[PDB]
Amino acid sequence: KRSKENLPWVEKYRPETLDEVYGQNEVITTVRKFVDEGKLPHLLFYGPPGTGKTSTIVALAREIYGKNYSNMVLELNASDDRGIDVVRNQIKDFASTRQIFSKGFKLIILDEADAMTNAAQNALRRVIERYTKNTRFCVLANYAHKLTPALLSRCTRFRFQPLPQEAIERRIANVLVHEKLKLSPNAEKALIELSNGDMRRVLNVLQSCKATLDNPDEDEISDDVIYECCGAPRPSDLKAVLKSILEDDWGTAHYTLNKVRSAKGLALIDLIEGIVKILEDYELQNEETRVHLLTKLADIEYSISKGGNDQIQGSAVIGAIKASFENETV
Amino acid sequence: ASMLEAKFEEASLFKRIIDGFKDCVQLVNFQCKEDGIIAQAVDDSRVLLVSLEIGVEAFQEYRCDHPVTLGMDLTSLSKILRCGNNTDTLTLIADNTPDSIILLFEDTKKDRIAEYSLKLMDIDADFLKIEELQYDSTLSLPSSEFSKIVRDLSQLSDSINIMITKETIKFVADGDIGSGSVIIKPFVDMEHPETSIKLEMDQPVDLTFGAKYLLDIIKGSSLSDRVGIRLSSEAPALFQFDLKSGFLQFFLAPKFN
Amino acid sequence: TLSLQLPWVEKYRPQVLSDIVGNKETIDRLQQIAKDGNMPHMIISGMPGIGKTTSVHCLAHELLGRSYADGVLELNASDDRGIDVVRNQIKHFAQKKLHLPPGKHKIVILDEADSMTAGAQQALRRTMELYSNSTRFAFACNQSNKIIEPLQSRCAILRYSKLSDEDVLKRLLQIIKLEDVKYTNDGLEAIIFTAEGDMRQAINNLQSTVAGHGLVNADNVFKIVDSPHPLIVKKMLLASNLEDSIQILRTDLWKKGYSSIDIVTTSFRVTKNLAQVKESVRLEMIKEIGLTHMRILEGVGTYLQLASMLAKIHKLNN
Amino acid sequence: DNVVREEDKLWTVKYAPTNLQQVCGNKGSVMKLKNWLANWENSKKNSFKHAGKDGSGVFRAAMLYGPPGIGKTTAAHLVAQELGYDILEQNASDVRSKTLLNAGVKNALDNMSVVGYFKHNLNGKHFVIIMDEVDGMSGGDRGGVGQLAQFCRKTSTPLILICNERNLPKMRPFDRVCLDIQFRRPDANSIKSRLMTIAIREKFKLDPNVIDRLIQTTRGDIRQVINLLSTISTTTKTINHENINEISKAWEKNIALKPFDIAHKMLDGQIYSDIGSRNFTLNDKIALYFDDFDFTPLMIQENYLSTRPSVLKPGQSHLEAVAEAANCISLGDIVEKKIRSSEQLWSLLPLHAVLSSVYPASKVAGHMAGRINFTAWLGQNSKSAKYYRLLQEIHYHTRLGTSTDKIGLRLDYLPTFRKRLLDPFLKQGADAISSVIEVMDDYYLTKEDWDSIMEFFVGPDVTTAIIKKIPATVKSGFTRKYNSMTHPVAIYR
DNA sequence: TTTCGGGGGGGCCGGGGGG
DNA sequence: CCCCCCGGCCCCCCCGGC
DNA sequence: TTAGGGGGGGGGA
DNA sequence: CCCCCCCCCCTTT
Ligand SMILES: Nc1ncnc2c1ncn2[C@@H]1O[C@H](COP(=O)(O)OP(=O)(O)OP(O)(O)=S)[C@@H](O)[C@H]1O
Ligand SMILES: Nc1ncnc2c1ncn2[C@@H]1O[C@H](COP(=O)(O)OP(=O)(O)OP(O)(O)=S)[C@@H](O)[C@H]1O
Ligand SMILES: Nc1ncnc2c1ncn2[C@@H]1O[C@H](COP(=O)(O)OP(=O)(O)OP(O)(O)=S)[C@@H](O)[C@H]1O
Ligand SMILES: [Mg+2]
Ligand SMILES: [Mg+2]
Ligand SMILES: [Mg+2]
Repeated sequence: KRSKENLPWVEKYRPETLDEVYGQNEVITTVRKFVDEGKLPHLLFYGPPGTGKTSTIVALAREIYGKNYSNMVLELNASDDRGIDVVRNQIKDFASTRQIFSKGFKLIILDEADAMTNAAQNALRRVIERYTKNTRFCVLANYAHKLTPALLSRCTRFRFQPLPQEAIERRIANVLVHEKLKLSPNAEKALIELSNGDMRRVLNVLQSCKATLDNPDEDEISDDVIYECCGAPRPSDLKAVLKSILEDDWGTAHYTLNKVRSAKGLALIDLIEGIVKILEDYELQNEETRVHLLTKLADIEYSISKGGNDQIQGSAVIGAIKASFENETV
Repeated sequence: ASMLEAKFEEASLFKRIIDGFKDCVQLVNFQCKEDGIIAQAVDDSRVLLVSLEIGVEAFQEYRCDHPVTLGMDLTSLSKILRCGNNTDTLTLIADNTPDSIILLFEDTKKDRIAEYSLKLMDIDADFLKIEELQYDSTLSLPSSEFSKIVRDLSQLSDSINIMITKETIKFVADGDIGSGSVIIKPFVDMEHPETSIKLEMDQPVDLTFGAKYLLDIIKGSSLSDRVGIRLSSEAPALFQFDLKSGFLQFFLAPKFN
Repeated sequence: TLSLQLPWVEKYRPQVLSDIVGNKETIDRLQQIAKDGNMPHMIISGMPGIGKTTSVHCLAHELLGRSYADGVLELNASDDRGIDVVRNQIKHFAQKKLHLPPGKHKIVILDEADSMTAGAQQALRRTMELYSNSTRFAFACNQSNKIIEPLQSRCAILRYSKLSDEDVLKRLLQIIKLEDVKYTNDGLEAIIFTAEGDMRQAINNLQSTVAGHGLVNADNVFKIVDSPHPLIVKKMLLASNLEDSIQILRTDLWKKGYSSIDIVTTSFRVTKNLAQVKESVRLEMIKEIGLTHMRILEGVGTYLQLASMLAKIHKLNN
Repeated sequence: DNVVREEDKLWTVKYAPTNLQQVCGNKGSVMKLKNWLANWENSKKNSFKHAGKDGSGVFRAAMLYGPPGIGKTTAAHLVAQELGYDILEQNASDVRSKTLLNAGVKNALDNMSVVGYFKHNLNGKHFVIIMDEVDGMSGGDRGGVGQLAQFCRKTSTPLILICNERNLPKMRPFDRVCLDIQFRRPDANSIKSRLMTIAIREKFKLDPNVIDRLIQTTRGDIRQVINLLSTISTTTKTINHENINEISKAWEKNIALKPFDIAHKMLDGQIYSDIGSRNFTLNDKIALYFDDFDFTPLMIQENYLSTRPSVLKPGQSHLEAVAEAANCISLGDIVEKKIRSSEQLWSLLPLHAVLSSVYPASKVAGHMAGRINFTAWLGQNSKSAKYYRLLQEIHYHTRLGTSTDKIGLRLDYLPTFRKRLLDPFLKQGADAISSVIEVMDDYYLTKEDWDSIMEFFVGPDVTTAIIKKIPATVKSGFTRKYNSMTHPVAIYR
């Protein structure tokens, strides 16, 4: 811990204020309005990984309390003990006692509350209800089915969406300004495509790309750099493989698949996912074709998840695609 | 705060009295009258009966307008009493139709007052009448020695047998690990009469009792230097400790022959 | 800002038995009991946010009055309620002496009693039986089955039904008049629709909508309250064309950030409750959904697996 | 002193029985208990070895069991008071662990009552130890259930135990130590007078024709019936047919079914029809499974071949439906293995419910052709575990000499060992003893290993009849010779 | 039956304090 | 110097879905 | 619609 | 009085 420059980019660029959280404008505006007029309710931030839930709640705590928010809030996460005993003693004591430093209300942040036991969640009900005059609760989750209905009944729900293109673009621009980096438009589009709405993936991939450049001060991050660092197929490779599968005979398709994979050592699963993405846009005359494609490719992906013979799996992909598309004629 | 006002000049006396029988009976009814306080309690096993008498002379400014009954749990009372001090004076205050009793610890040297309230219990235990009975054996012995023998014998068996014959007292305990015996004879010393073991045996006696009950009984040894044991042929054994103006008695039913 | 506005679920929490809506017959029975006393041991059961704790507290207050502070012992899941507690604290409270009017008793309120251990429940039996002349017990729970049968035998059963849209609307209108909230009929309809009979949820959503947008109309309500995903899942499963179901899955669930595990669990529940489909077809659907659920739990949680599940469901339905 | 007005008391207390004759139903059980406690003294005089006409003279403890609210505690206290005994009562509110049991009631088993002595019947000085709610104690050893069972064998004073479920595993130690007295649900006729008297005293109208319904609502729980009357009369002063249905539905006692009842209900074809499935929904069937999720799948797998189906699809034979059900049961077994793995995927329990129970039952639902049988898988599993333990012991005795695993020992070596260990006795009589012992010494085998080996064979090579047919003299000589020599040890502990 | 993990309840052990 | 109170491990039994 | 078989108890030719 | 009706309860780790 010698300097912030020694941190991974996923942590070096953690938002410190609500103005640095992108892609969640509705939620940020609503919560800021709540805080401004002193109408903060019990909150439930629900969303997928790397969308800004923990960042948003920490920034909200800083806004409410300032720089010394750490001693003014009670933060518990999945790495801490949160059994029913903790609810009965520590949370209850914090919720029923005044602040040491100021006279303001009290904030309890139950990060990753979907990992809490059912007994603790049930015990939380009357703690939340009884001390609502002076205490507020925030619950963060990725899986809503692990939350008891009683807890959900007491909370106001905010859903964090997968990050849109514009927010990722703006954060990438800020990171490029800070790091003195150059990025090509095609490389940026590929980075957004592989992000899948998760900012952590964007930051990690960008850090790897910078590490890849021979002279990062002068070399620009091209799509080739991204595909090399991530070891992912190019769109042209996927197009060629799909065209060979759908047009050529078995020998040619097998040869083309093996050659494309061997050129850069691509993984079969990445090719399967890319081809599935491409095929979703294809207009099919028969529903049976789509049914066969989906079922067979899902089976192949499940088989790959456990290992198995790579060559047989590739041949299975080829055969499944051909057999499914033979249903488009009659 | 005037119906009943009973002042002990020392709070240690009442605390010791309670500790004498707090390990055997939980809920106790204290009947306070112009003549003093009387209590009677039956243990959970219904084989050990505790009787307590506290005379007015034991108090300092005892006063009772009309007879009152106070049902108390001894655990709560002991917890309250441990907050006092031996030098402090302890006054019990009760009113008409009382739902609670006030315990007042006062310090004369200082100006510190400690007032406590204890919620009374609704106890519906019947009061049994103990009529004077002529026992065939009566032995007075030092409380410390009796406690020592009882504790030593309880280490071997769950029951202890007491046999009394002409100038001879025998305590036996036979269990699984082994057996133990202790024999004493009456003795008197003018220089140290307080250790004089005295025996009056109208007829020979032989009885058996549970070890746990005797262990509970011997906890009253802290109240009197001596202990008096009265035994009959087929009647409960009476273990009595004398107080300044009262008594603590344990009637223990023996084990069936 | 370091100040908090008291939630309306607490500010307008009913204080008397006449302010509670729904379950009219049971509320009148409670009112009569409070009138004439002689409260028996009771178990109140029902779904969340319908006024069980409110009912019990109002009954206790109206029965005891000034003696409430001394004649009521409240224990819930946030307090220690082990066998030791039952054997010592509750027993001491039951044995305690308290002068009460000629037709009143002490009350023990065991809220969320379904979480109590079987040992404590067993210990409560003879305590209830022996001290019934001075103490009475009120249990509140969501699942009465968790209460052991011996305890159910000694109590009066009160099963609370769900609140109808009319009672919810009445209470919301009362609160709106008290708060001078500006609204539109569509807004209240949306609030009731999203509440699903939960008065607490309805009031919380109303307050949040007012705080965040001021005007309670359809748009603001749906911005604050999201359309329940079970309905979206039902629409996905009931679609006739595989393309339509896939479109719903991709656009209304996957792109909104709903996790695959949540989607599959909700699909299982909705399929179980799909009374409009033949039971055998539902069983086949459940088999396929369970296959997908096992795959997801194994770690393969992807859009492709869910799409394959939908394809298999459509193949079954054809 | 302040007394409690009768108007303040619960109806159950206000109308509690005062003597044994007011107890409604179970007259035979009450008489049996009363006679047992009346002749307990004579049974003691005979050292509890002479059994009378009723056969209760050999029991020092009585065990009353039945469903809730039928008069067990009332009857016990009434019999104890009628005969003049002093009652020492314990219940679930008290600590009855082994330590407390030995330090508490243990000393009262052969002790006189101080109360019984200061209140003076010849039995007044003797105790009657009533242990109520025996099923309310948890634990295997520290709970003290076995300690109470031990007490029941040596108590010097009458002891009455009361529980609700007599067939629970925890009750096993009380197998044949106490006189078992069963209290059954009292019928409507045995109580109708009681409810009519309560109605006329309480000034509310009750129609007799609905009493049978009311009991059906309470499942024979008289206490619950009285509570229902007290609660309903607060607002509805007349109980008739115009309101019986709603009251019954609101107050219905929903008790979890037992495995036999679960199997009977799940395999009934009616619930799988359109109307039946609309009345008994799939959710209800899953809940029925969850009544006992450990035993329901075993019950279904045990009884799914013993039905006459009424849900057969056209052109479908009973065998084909059975095959489909068996396939689904196999899938359910796979899911069960997943649930109990290191990942602890208990969230899969509902799916299991469908695969193990609901689906195969829907495939073979109908009418039970014969009696419903308890699952035989548990006993077979225990027997297999025992045989595998014996096989492992034999294998590690013979490990030094053989070259194989235990499975190979069972499948290959054992027949030849049979030929070289058992056959000689059947051919040469005693003259073969030495040879057999020699073979045993060559493989470090003992007599117990010999018997265990003989216990493994199946089919035509069963040995029980052959072994029993051997002359007793040959076996006696074999044992004598084996005990008259020194033998080696394969494993030195 | 039973492959983690949480929760509860009861039994000893031992530090500290008091006498 | 010895006995008693009361905090802390340690062991053992029991769910685990809605 | 009642799985088979045993126990209990009110009614009665 | 034995027989019947009628119901309940046990099969079960
Ligand atoms: N909306 C966002 N704006 C800017 N950076 C973000 C945003 N979301 C995620 N990040 C970045 O990714 C990192 C992690 O963000 P988090 O707030 O922790 O996401 P999260 O939703 O809490 O992840 P989970 O639910 O614990 S897996 C941040 O430090 C940021 O660097
Ligand atoms: N019938 C009702 N009438 C008026 N307000 C109600 C009603 N039910 C619930 N509420 C409101 O919602 C709030 C919570 O009601 P509760 O009584 O706590 O519901 P609950 O059934 O006890 O919730 P659970 O079972 O503990 S999750 C009340 O303070 C009221 O403001
Ligand atoms: N045969 C009966 N006749 C009249 N009243 C009964 C009868 N059985 C139970 N009751 C009533 O229900 C109350 C409780 O009876 P109990 O003797 O406690 O039954 P129980 O079988 O011991 O119930 P459990 O095992 O403690 S749940 C009695 O005071 C009566 O008011
Ligand atoms: Mg986070
Ligand atoms: Mg509640
Ligand atoms: Mg009972």
